[PDB]
Amino acid sequence: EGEDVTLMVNTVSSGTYAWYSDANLTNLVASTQNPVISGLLASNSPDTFYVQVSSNGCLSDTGFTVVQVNPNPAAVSPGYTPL
Amino acid sequence: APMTSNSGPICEGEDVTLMVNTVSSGTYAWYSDANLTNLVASTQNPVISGLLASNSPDTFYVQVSSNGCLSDTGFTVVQVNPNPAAVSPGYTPL
Repeated sequence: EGEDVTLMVNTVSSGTYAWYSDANLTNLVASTQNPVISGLLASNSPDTFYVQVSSNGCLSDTGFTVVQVNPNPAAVSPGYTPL
Repeated sequence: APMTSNSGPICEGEDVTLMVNTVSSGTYAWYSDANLTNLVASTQNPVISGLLASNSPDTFYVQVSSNGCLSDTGFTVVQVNPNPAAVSPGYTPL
């Protein structure tokens, strides 16, 4: 958490690319071969994204990556012996 | 209708990325109205600076101007976050 994730489509030199947060086509989160998603939480650590290469007058299948978001370790409260 | 999107919530003082799904057809246009008025952005991924939480649901309208063709009017809503009040700290006289 606090780091961004590179998300990727194999280079398909056919058309435009699309990414969606659903398995369906909803709120395009990324529209390119190598977009980066910021703001993901470990509260949803298996974050699945769906992949569609929009070729010229053609739409490809719906591939899916899963982003693994790592929980941030708890804050530390250090101390010392009075001296 | 070109799928529309934007960045998540933006604090006053921060800028917002605004987005049109990549439509490799022509030029892009954004307007502050639902109508065609004062083009604020003319590309797939423009950034708007200067938005206020005084108008926190700021709706923008989306038109992909293809070659000799104009697409529908998509709409994103930018969520602008109010800035917390200033703090006036103090201390015990010592």
